[PDB]
Parts: sequence; structure tokens; C-alpha cells
Amino acid sequence: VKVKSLCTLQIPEGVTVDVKGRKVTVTGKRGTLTKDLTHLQLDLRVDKKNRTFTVIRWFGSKIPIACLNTTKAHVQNMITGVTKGYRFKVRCAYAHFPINVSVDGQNIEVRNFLGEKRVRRQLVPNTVKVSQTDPSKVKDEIVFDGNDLEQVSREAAVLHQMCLVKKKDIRKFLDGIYVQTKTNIE
Amino acid sequence: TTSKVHSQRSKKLHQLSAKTSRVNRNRKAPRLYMKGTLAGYTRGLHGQTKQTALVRVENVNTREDATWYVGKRVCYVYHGKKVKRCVRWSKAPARRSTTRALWGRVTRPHGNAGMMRVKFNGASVPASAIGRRIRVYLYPSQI
Amino acid sequence: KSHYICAGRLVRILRGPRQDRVGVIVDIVDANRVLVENPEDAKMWRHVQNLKNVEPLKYCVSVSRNCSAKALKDALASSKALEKYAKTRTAARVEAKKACAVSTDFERYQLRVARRSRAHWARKVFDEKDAKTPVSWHKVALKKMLKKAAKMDSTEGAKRRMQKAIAAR
Amino acid sequence: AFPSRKDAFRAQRKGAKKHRPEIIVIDLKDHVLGRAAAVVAKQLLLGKKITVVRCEQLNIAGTEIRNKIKYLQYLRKRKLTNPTKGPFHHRAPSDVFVRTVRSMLPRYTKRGMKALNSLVAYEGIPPNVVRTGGRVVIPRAQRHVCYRSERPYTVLGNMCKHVGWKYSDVVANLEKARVEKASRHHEKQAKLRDAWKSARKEALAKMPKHNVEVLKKFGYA
RNA sequence: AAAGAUUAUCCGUGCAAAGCGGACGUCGGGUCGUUGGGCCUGGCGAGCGGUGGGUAGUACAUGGUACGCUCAUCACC
RNA sequence: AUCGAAUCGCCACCUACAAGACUGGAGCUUGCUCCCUCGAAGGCGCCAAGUAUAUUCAUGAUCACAAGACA
Ligand SMILES: [Mg+2]
Ligand SMILES: [Mg+2]
Repeated sequence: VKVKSLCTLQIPEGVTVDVKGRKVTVTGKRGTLTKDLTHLQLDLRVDKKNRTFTVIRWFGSKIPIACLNTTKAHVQNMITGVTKGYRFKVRCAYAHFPINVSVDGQNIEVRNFLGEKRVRRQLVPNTVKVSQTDPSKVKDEIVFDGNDLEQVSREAAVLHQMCLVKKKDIRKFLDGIYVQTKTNIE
Repeated sequence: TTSKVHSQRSKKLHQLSAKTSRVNRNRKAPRLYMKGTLAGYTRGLHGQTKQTALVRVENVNTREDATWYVGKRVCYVYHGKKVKRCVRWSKAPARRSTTRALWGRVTRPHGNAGMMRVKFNGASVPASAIGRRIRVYLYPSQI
Repeated sequence: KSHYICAGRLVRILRGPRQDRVGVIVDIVDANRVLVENPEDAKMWRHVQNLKNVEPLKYCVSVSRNCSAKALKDALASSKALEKYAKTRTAARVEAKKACAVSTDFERYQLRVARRSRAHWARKVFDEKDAKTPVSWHKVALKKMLKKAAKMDSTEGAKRRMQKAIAAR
Repeated sequence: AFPSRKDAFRAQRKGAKKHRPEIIVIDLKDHVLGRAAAVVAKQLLLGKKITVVRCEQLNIAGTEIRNKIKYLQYLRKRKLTNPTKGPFHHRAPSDVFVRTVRSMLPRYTKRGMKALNSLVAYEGIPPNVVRTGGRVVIPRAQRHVCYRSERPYTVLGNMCKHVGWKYSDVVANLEKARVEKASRHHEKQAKLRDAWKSARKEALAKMPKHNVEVLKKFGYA
């Protein structure tokens, strides 16, 4: 096995990273985030003076070593979340029946999908903000805003999976709700 | 009739003020034997041989530990239903009791974990003694 | 922070015939074995130890891998790691365990009276302090009832019962 | 369980005090189920009286789904012609531990049932056991020395809750209240704990000097 | 299950707190063993009560219970 | 009240909690250095209420369930 494998990450000036028992807390402007990595069995160190995050695997085979690059990506996503945020733009694509999307406070209503009378409802958790773009700029666009990339995604994915065409040729019936832009709030 | 809480308060008041940090001290008759338990008899998958018994003694967990007890006298203490004859029945009438003892000796160690083989005087130890207390004395002394 | 396994690291042997002896790592064979040696211990010539049988200590001398016996001896003396280690509490405990193991029945009696004497004087000190500021169960409860008892016992009826039944004694 | 009036009358005639048998209380939290059962089964056969607590925090190696499926395969085994008097599948974590110990004993002999009847199991720590004395562990059956920490494991209570156990929330609420009460009591009695620490430290200056040297020789000062 | 002169030596309240709020008395006797001693018992009272006598209004589904006042009796005692 | 019994460690300091990929506390250099309570003891209990000026032990006669046990 490999004695020592490690990955390094540079922490920007405006964000602080704390590690304690494989529990990572990333605090910056525009909010803070916490991740529980007690399932990973790694060695996490933060150099506060030098602004570096390090994850080390001692005496690891391929499977444990595959986790340290995953850990670095998760911490990097948290750093980006508390500095720029995450914004997912969602477009309703339809051929004949307009997809009427009603966005109340944290509540999404989808109507007339393929002319169906059933109403599709989704409750967005309070950590994610959902807004509907004014139709004058871009038609039937839904925007998901939040700090956690994991939470901002699968809010649009849940929206996509609710408006799925059943018992039809999906090559021909392309109606649905699809993410179009993945970007940052700031 | 005046309620007893008035006299009870006075007794409580004096006892709590007269209380000091005193501990319980064990100054009773000493124990001169190691505590053991009868695990059973020597046996294999074919069955057991009751002429030899297996005794596990507390704090004896090595074969070298068990070798120290080879030759020691072993006693199993129980009680019957009636008072029968005993040693010093007439010399010491206070000894008369339903308590009975069966005596044996440690013959050899058993395994590597401090288990001991015990042979009892003439007869075999009853199977009702399995899981019960066995006394392992320090005599005959070799020190 | 845990102490790494490295050349020059001081270790204590956990089990085996060299149990509770101190050596220096000197060299690392693989993930499982090292080459411990201690010039100041007679039974601690250069030999292989499994890493599961060593406990790294907070002291590391400056030697290279496969260092000469003279170089290790000079580094061990100059760093004073053994002198520093002997002043720790764990080193004292190891010496204490050896003293108890070879103790006689008379020394066991001497320890028994020494611990009993300390136990007696701890009680004397504790009770003297508990009188000033109550901290035990009996002194805290007594303080909790003195105010109520004084209020209730100061009544005229209680005082009549005071003398009328004390005089009978 | 409840004492008879004859038993209470005899005790008063004898004038005896309260009696408690020598009982070992094991904290089963983060203990491997099979290794803890094998150790406890042998101790019961040696005449020990054992009470186990926090059975819902036992551990089994593997994912929760794998062990849930293992229980569901055990649940499907039943006497077809009459499910009554068939195999009785107990869902509570304490009964799961008791069944595991029972299969490790000669349960069809009087001696085996004497050993089994000497074991008491609980979910959490009930009030009648809280103050009975210090709890013990089994070092050779503990999770952090038995499992490689990379491997997934299941908690017995989490597995049991999804196969029929209905008191998972009750045990969790009771355990939360117990820890708060014990923490409040332990937050108190700190002054008593530090008072005895200073009494032992100050007593060194009051005892005879040669007694201090004996303490230092054996590492007690 | 309780939580303490080792469950005895009172009841609430509080967090196994800090505290706080309550408690029927009095006059004798007998009988056993460190302080207004345990237990048993008698006479005067008081209080909380259980039944019945005499009385008033009211409640409830309206025969049948409760409740005010006042006597007698019993119990804690 | 038969009833003689087997059992032989007490506590109002353990009788709270959590983690062993890191739980005495810091630093940056991230595995080394530095500070500390130095990281390997639940406290008592084992015959003078405490380490000394002391004091009844027999004939229960050399083992015998301790002939006794509210610590
Ligand atoms: Mg009276
Ligand atoms: Mg581990």
C-alpha cells in the first residue's frame, strides 16, 4: 500500500475553515456551511496561518485514496458557496401545452404539463430560494439560489423528475423542465 | 398528642452535626482462600469423565499462574436438609450445622488460561456444584 | 498530536521479553517493522521490532537511517532524551510497577500503612474544611435545616417542651 | 417479581436488611453483537449475574440494509400449519441480544436455563440500574478495536425500528432525559470532587515524612 | 420503582439546585433503651373528616346524589 | 416461627458524556517545537480513627464450612 497520500487546498482570505473529528465547518461572508465526514476515516488539517486545507490518507489502497480527492472537492464547493453562492437556472420546454409554473414562498406549483389536470407540488427547503424570472426578459425561467451546491442541485433535479413524460416516445415528446445555467449568485 | 416531627427534628439536628467523614473498615474474620467456580468436568465430544473436575479461579489466567496452585487443597461448600455429623461434633458443638464440605486437591493445570484440574477425595463432585463457588486454599504451602 | 514513527524516534516496548524498555527507531524496514537500538540498555542491542509492539514517545533524536552505533550514542547523550523521559509521570509509573512486582510482604504492609495514613489525614483536612464551607451531604443538609429549625424551635411552646423533657434526663 | 406477603413476613421476623446479589452491569453501547454475546454466555454459565443496558446501541458489521434483510429472512421462517407455537420473532434490541445469547447456551437443559434466567436486558439505562454502581465494558468486543473503521456498520436500534420495533422514540426520549439529569448531577458534586482532591493533596504535608517516601516509591505521590 | 441519621428521622415546591412555603396542642401514667429517647395508654380541648337528626336554597336528566347551617355519634387520636 | 443453612467488597469521590483517523493546551513548519496538571492508577477498605507512648487474646491443645458475617 501507499504510505502517505495527500491533497492540498488554498483557502481564500474572506473564508475560514474549521475541522474537528472529520466535521468540516466553512464560514465566510453570505453565510456558513457544515459537512459531516465521519464516514471517511481521513486526516484533515487546516493551516490557519498559511490558509491551506490538507487531507491525508495513511497506508491506503485504491478505494480509501479515492476519497481524499472527493473530500477536497466537497470543501472547495463549500468555500465557493460561502463566497459566491450557487444559482441554477431552469427552463420549462414544451411543444403545445404551456407549463404554468406558480412560485409562492418556498412552494412550486406546476400545471398543465402535457395538458394533465394533475398539479405537481414541491416544497423547497428554506436554505434554497426559488424565484421566477419576469417573462419579459426570459420566458418561463425558474432560478434556484443557495449556498450549498448539493442543496441547490436536487432542488432543480426534483423539479425535473416531477415533470417526466410517461407512456410516450420521449424522443418525440420532449416536453419537460431542464436546467440550463449553473452559475454563482455573485 | 403532639406530632412526632418535633422530636424527630431534634434527633436529626444532632446526628447531622455529629457526622464526620468516617469510612467502613473491613475488620471481620479474614478470607484465607481464593475464590473459584466449578466449570464442569473433563470432557470431549464423546462425553465427560466425572472423576476429574475443572475449576476456574479469579485472577488466575495463565498456565504458569495455575502451576502455583498444584497440590493445594480444594473445598466445595454446600448445605443439606438436616444437621448431620461433622468434624468436632462433640468438641465444638457450635460447628453443628446443615453446612457440608467436600474436599479435593489441584492435580495439574488445564490449557493456557489458568484453568485447573481438581480431583476430589474418593468420590466425584456433584453436578449440582457446576457454576457454584469453589474454595482454593493456600495450603499445603511451598513458601 | 500523535508522535510519528521516524528515524531517531524514542519508543517503549509494549509486550515481550523487552517489555517496558526504551529504544531508538534507527531505521524503518517496511510498514510493519523497525530496527530498534538503545546503547544505554544492556538488552537493547540493534534488533527488529514489530511496529505493533512499540509506543512512540515525545522525543526524537537527530540521526540518519542506519546510523552508526557511535553516532546514535552521541545523539542520545547530547539530546538528553533519556534524562528528560525519566522525569515524566509514565516513566515513574513503570518504575513503580516494577517495585510492586518484586515487593515482599513487609513492603506491601509498609505501603498499606502509608496509604492509610494519607487517607486518614485527607479525611481530617476534608472535615475541617467542610465545617467552614459545607460541601458533603450531612453538612449541606444540616445548613439547609438550621434556619427552619431555629425559626420553629424559638416558639414559646417549643421552649416549654425543651426543659420539661430535658429535666427528666 | 412482586414479593409475597409470606416472604415479607419472614424477612421482618429475621430482621434482615436490604439485600442485593452481586450483579455485573455491562454497557453494551458500541459493542459487537456476536462477540459480546459469546463472552456473556460463557460468564452466565460460570454463575455470574449479568445485566446489560443500552442494547439499542449494539453494532453489527455491514450495511443496515444487509442486516435488515438478514432479519427479514429470519422473520419469514414460521410453522406454516400453525404460526402460533411457531418461531417467535422478537423485534426489540434487548430481546435480539437475549435471543443471541440463548442460541449460545444449552437452552434445552436446566443448567442452560439457569444461566439464561440470570441475564437481564434493557433498552437504554432504566432508573433502577442508574445508581447501582459503575458500568463495565468488554474490551475484546468493542467496536473501535474489532471493526476496521472504513467498513460500514449498523446500530441495532436503527435496524430493529424498521422491522417492527415500536419504542425507538420512547427509548431515545428517555435516554435524553437520563443524560441531562446525570449531567446536571455531575455538574453539581464538582465542588465535592475538587474538595477531596485538595484534601488528598494537602494531606501529604500532614502525614509522617517516611510514609510519603513509601508512597513515592510505589508511584502514589 | 423511589432517593437517604445507609432510603430510618415528617409534606409540598424547585433542576438528584439555590432556596422557599407548610405542619394540632396540652396535662398525666406505664414500659424498655443520650437527644426536647422509642413504644403503649388515659383526661381536656382544637382541626380535617365518615355516618345519622333537624333545617334553606341551588345544581345535575327530573327519586337521588352533592352542596350551606346546626346537633349527635365514630375515626385520625 | 419453623430456619441450621450455600453466598464472603464497601462508598453520599466509579455509580455523567463522547471520541480511538487522534479529546490537556498552544504555535506554524502539519510533524515538529513549546507550555502544563508532563498525558499508564474511581476513592476507600486489609486490625491503635492512625504510624506512636500502647493494649484482652492461649487449654478452640497441629488441617477440617470462618466455631463468625450489619464494614
Ligand atoms: Mg394527648
Ligand atoms: Mg479504531
